[PDB]
Amino acid sequence: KVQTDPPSVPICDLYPNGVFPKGQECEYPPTQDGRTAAWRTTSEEKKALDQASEEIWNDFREAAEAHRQVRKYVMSWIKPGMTMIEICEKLEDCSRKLIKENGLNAGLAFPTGCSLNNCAAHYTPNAGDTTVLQYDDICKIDFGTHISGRIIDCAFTVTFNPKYDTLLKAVKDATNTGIKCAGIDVRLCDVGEAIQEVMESYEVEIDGKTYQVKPIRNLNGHSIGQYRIHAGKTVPIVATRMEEGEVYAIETFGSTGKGVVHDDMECSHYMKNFDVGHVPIRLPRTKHLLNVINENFGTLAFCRRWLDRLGESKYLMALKNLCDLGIVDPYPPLCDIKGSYTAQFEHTILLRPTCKEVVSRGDDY
Ligand SMILES: CC(C)Oc1cc(N2CCNCC2)ccc1-c1c(C(N)=O)[nH]c2cc(F)c(Cl)cc12
Ligand SMILES: [Mn+2]
Ligand SMILES: [Mn+2]
Repeated sequence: KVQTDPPSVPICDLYPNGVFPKGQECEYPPTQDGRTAAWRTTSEEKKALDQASEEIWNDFREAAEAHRQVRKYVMSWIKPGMTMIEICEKLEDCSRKLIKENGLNAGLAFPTGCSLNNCAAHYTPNAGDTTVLQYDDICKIDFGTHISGRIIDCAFTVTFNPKYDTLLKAVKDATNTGIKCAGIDVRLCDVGEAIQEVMESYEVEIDGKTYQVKPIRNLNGHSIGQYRIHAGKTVPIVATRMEEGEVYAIETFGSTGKGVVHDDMECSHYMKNFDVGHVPIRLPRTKHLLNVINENFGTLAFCRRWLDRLGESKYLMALKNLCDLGIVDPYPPLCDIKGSYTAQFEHTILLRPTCKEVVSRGDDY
């Protein structure tokens, strides 16, 4: 079976034997005295440990292949004039089809981020949002797919005006640097230090004004767990080590502002607190909403549009109650200072026993 234009054929139909394309495979970086970790590629113990988890790597690969094909389609049509709603809906429709959405077993890991300009992350339009993408907008397209809770967290930046070209190059270079420096036993702060050094080596000129690119210091890479976008380990931009079999989202954000984000605009993103156990609720609308969240999202993220599409209404008080109780957490848009510009690049990497796999790498980024 071959992929259509626009893509509509599910990834598992293009690979009937259920063996999915590998991402970019890298030898681990050498240590401090220059002693390589190349031995991992040829170690018989490492190869058996790697094959024991083949089903897992395979679920990430299917999810990454859906991500590559969805984002390639998005890049062909994304244009100024389109509303943010139209963009998110058109992307998500393709995403659901290619991942072959099936409850909590296959689907969308989190809402389509499409944060604009000074806003770096966690903006997706709510119903009634009339925001239209502009020619001068710098749009961060951040969307996730998953197979059995093996999440692909991968993002890029869309622009139409070439004035942002050197800002995108800085961030792409800083993300690629973090990915190169990542490895088994590598300290998280060393990855962060390498990211910062490359990011700050760039100076950009946008509309007659110059800036030394700043990494957003409170927006960081992170470990990924099953049905858990952020598994608790962070890649900080400045003791904890990356470990074998761990999965990371290596993301960087460059800014012309303060290089610090703050909560701004109305909330659209939400996610159940991963650690919260069963909570008995009698309040009818609050009980019903939590049952909708548990059935459709579990510990995966969602947005208000995803509640609207399920036929839910008059849920705002019910959602505020879940947030007040600490069952669900709101994740509002994260914005740098007014008038600033932010860019982002992100990949998902598998720290396999034999090698580092940039599973979401494409021919695009
Ligand atoms: C930038 C911060 C605010 O992001 C997070 C922090 C936590 N924290 C849990 C509590 N402990 C601190 C970390 C958990 C998840 C995310 C997150 C990410 C991600 N980091 O890439 N992407 C997301 C997509 C979404 F739709 C939603 Cl709702 C949440 C996320
Ligand atoms: Mn992301
Ligand atoms: Mn992330």
